[PDB]
Amino acid sequence: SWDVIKHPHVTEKAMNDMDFQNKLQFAVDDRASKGEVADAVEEQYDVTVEQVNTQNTMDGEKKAVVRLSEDDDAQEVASRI
Amino acid sequence: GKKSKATKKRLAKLDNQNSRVPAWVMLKTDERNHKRRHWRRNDTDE
Amino acid sequence: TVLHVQEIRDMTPAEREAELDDLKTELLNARAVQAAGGAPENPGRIKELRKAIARIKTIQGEEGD
Amino acid sequence: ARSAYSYIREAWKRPKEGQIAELMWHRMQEWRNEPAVVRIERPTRLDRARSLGYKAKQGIIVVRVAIRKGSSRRTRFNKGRRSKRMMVNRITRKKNIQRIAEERANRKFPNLRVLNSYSVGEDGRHKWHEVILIDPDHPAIKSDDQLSWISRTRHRLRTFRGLTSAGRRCRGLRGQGKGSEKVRPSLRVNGAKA
Amino acid sequence: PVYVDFDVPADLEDDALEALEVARDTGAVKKGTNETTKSIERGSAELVFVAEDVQPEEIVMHIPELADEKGVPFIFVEQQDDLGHAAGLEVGSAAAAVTDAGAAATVLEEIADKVEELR
Amino acid sequence: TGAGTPSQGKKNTTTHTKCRRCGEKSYHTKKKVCSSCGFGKSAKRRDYEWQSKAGE
RNA sequence: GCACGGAGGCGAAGAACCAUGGAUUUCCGAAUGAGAAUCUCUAACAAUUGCUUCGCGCAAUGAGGAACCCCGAGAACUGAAACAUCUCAGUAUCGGGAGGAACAGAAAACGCAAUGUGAUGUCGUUAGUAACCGCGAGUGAACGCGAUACAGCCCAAACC
RNA sequence: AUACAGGGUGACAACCCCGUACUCGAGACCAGUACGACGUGCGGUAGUGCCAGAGUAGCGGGGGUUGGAUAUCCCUCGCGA
RNA sequence: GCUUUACUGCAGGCUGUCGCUGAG
Ligand SMILES: [Cl-]
Ligand SMILES: [Cl-]
Ligand SMILES: [K+]
Ligand SMILES: [Mg+2]
Ligand SMILES: [Mg+2]
Ligand SMILES: [Mg+2]
Ligand SMILES: [Mg+2]
Ligand SMILES: [Mg+2]
Ligand SMILES: [Mg+2]
Ligand SMILES: [Mg+2]
Ligand SMILES: [Mg+2]
Ligand SMILES: [Mg+2]
Ligand SMILES: [Mg+2]
Ligand code: NA
Ligand code: NA
Ligand code: NA
Ligand code: NA
Ligand code: NA
Ligand code: NA
Ligand code: NA
Ligand code: NA
Ligand code: NA
Ligand code: NA
Ligand code: NA
Ligand code: NA
Ligand code: NA
Repeated sequence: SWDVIKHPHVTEKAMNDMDFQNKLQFAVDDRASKGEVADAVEEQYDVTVEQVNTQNTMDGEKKAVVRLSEDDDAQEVASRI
Repeated sequence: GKKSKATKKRLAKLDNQNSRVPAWVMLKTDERNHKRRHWRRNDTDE
Repeated sequence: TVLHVQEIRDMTPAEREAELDDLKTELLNARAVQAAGGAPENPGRIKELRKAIARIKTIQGEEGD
Repeated sequence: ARSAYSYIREAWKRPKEGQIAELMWHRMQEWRNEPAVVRIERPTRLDRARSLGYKAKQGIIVVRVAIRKGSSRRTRFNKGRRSKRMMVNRITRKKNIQRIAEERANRKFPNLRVLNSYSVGEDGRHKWHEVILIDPDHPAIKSDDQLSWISRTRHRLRTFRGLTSAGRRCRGLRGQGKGSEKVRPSLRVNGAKA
Repeated sequence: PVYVDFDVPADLEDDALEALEVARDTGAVKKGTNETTKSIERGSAELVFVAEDVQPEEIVMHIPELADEKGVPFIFVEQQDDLGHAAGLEVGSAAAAVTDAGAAATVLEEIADKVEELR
Repeated sequence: TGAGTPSQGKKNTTTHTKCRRCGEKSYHTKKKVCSSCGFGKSAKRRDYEWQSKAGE
C-alpha cells in the first residue's frame, strides 16, 4: 500500500509560502486527491488544514500546497523536521 | 498541444534520463551518456 | 540490524503495528531532512528503516497479523 | 428381437419415403427459421447418436448446425495467374460440409469438445448435421470409463486438428492399404499430396 | 402427430392410465420404448401406451404399424410424463406396455374395445 | 506547389503514438490500432513469417 | 551488483554468496465492470459456453512460446533455352489449433498367390524400379526385406 | 601419478593456486513406468436366419490432387444396396 | 502499360436440364 505524503518540498519558494502565507508544501503520491492530502497532513502533524492546491510536476510527482489555519503556524510545524 | 497525465509522466522521465553520468561514477569506474537527447536536434516518441 | 527477527516475533500483533508506524515516521523524518539538503544523515539507516519495515510486514503476514 | 433403435435407423435409410419424409418437410420449415448453431435437448437420430457415443448423461450436448450448399465461395484472382489457376466456379474446398459444421458447432461451445456428428438432411441450399459435443470438465464424464478419454489434454480442440470422425475420413485415412501412401500418418508429413 | 391417426377423448385416457397403475401393481408392465417394442414383437403385449408429445417423433413412429401387424392394441396419451408417472416412473416415458394386466384385465380389455371402435 | 519541401509544412497532425500494449510509438491515435503489435485489431499479437528469411 | 568514488553502514545474534521453498509483487497488457496512446469513471469471470442449489453458485475457453506438429487457404519469378498442360510446388505466404513431442495405430490389410505375412511411426533398402508426362522437360511410389521399438483394447446392438 | 585434461599465477608449471584420476553424495529424467499384489473371470461342444454402425457400399456428372496409369486420395451436384 | 474479328482461358449475361419440388 502506498502512503499519501512522500516528503516536504523545501525550496526558496516553498519557504516564502510558509513564512508569509502559513502554507506547507509537500511531495505526495500522484493518486492522492486534495481531500486525502488534507487528511493525511492533519493526522501527521496535528494541525488544521484550510486549503490544498495540487500540481502534477514535470518531475513525475505531485505537489501539494497546503495552507494551515491561522491557529497553526507553518514555520513551526516545519521546524521540527 | 494538450498533454495528459500519462504523457506528462513520460516527458518527465525523458527529461530525467537526459542528465549526465555523475562525476563519482567516473571515479568509481576508473572511466559517456549515449541517450543524450536535445529537444531541437532529437525527437521523442508519441 | 538494531532490530532483529526474533525481537519482531516476540512482539504482539499490536506491537508490530505500533513499531511499524514508528519506523515509518523515522523514515519520513529522514526523507524530510534529506529533502532539506540536510547533512546530519547516516545513509546506513535510512536504508535499514526500509528493511526493518519490510521484516515487520513479512512477520505480520507469517503470524496472521 | 429387433431393437426400437433399429426402426429409427431403418427409417433414415430412405429419408424421402414414408413418415420421415413428412417429418422432414415439417421440421425443415422450423429449422430454416432457426440459427446457425442450435442446441437441442434430444438427438433427432437416437440410434445414430448412441452408435456414435451418445449417452443421456450430464456433460453430453447435441446441436444442429446449418451450412450453405455447394462449391467454394471463391473470390477471383486480383493479379497474374496462369489459365489453370484462373478458376472460381468449379474449385471446391478440400474439407467437407460436415466438417465445417463440426467446427462451427465447436466454436460456439468453446469449452466442449467434438465427439462425433451425423447428417440430418438438407433442402435446396442448406445441409444440416447434428454434432455431439462433450464437457471434458464435468465429473460424470471424467468418471465415465467410456468417454473419460476425451478429457485428456491431448484432445483439446480435436476437430480443428481433424482428429474427428469425419476428420480422419476426409483426410483419406480410411484404408490401411493401397491408396493411403500419401495419407498416413498425416497429410502434412506426406508433403500434402492427397 | 404424424403417427397419430385418431384422437383419444380425455376421459378415455384417464381410464387408460388408471388401468395402467393397477397393472404395475397387480400385473406386469414394460416401461420405455425399447422394452415396449420387444413386447409387441414377442407378442407378450396386451395393451401399449404411446405419448403424443414425443420429440423427435422417430422414437415412436413404428409403434402403430408394428402393433397393427401383430394384433396388439394401442392407445395414445397426451402427456409424456403422465404415462411415465402412471407406469410408476419418476421420469417420463414415451411408450409403455401392459404385459399381462392385473385386476384390470376387464377394464383393460374394454378400453381396447373402446379404441377399436374409436377407429 | 512543390510536393516536396513546401508540402512538408502542413505536417503538424499526430497519428502514431506510444502504444499502451507494446510500448512502441505505433498506435495510430486516429485508427486506434497499433501498426506494430496489432493492439486494437487483434487480441493475438501481430506477427508474420515474412519478418525474417524463409528458412529462419 | 556491473562499478575500483566520497560518506556511511552491515557481519560471530554467522552477513556476503548458492540451493530449495515461502512473502511481497504498482500500471498497461488475453486484459475480463466501463471507457482510455500505460490513465480514468461508478461493484463487476467482459464475451461464449457446460453443470446448475437457475445465484457467475461451481467450472471451461481466450493469450504466449525457438522451432518442431496437426488441420485448412494457397502464389509467382523460374525450368521447359519462347509458351498454354507440365515445372518451380502443395514450395513462399495466410487462417485455425495441440503437445512435450505431435500425427498415426490393432486390417472390410497384404497379394514375394501362399500350406505365406500379421497394428502404427521411423531408419536403411527395394529404386530413380513400377507409374505419370506438349510421352518433352521433368515427376515418382508401394508390397517385401534388414533394423528400431513393440501392445493391445473399449463401445453401438442382441439378452437384462 | 588410478591424477602428464584444461585454467590461473609478474615468462615454457603434473608437484605455487583452481582443478584433474579414484571414491562418495544430491537433484532431475527414465516413471506413477517395470516388478509385486487386489478384484474380475478365460476357454470349449451342440442348437438357434436373435444382434453386429446408410445418404453409407456402390453408380453417374463436374472439379482438384496423386506415381496411381481404366487401376490414387478428396470435394461438390444428382442417384443409390 | 495499352489494343484487337492474335492464341488460350476466366468472370459475368442469356438459355436448356437436375436438385429444392407438392396436388389434380
Ligand atoms: Cl474440439
Ligand atoms: Cl508378406
Ligand atoms: K508459370
Ligand atoms: Mg489544477
Ligand atoms: Mg533540468
Ligand atoms: Mg508524390
Ligand atoms: Mg479493462
Ligand atoms: Mg521458359
Ligand atoms: Mg520444348
Ligand atoms: Mg510423423
Ligand atoms: Mg509432383
Ligand atoms: Mg503394395
Ligand atoms: Mg499437380
Ligand atoms: Na520527491
Ligand atoms: Na524536437
Ligand atoms: Na470447443
Ligand atoms: Na491426392
Ligand atoms: Na516476483
Ligand atoms: Na474465467
Ligand atoms: Na451463473
Ligand atoms: Na529459356
Ligand atoms: Na518471354
Ligand atoms: Na505434361
Ligand atoms: Na523373401
Ligand atoms: Na463424384
Ligand atoms: Na508500360
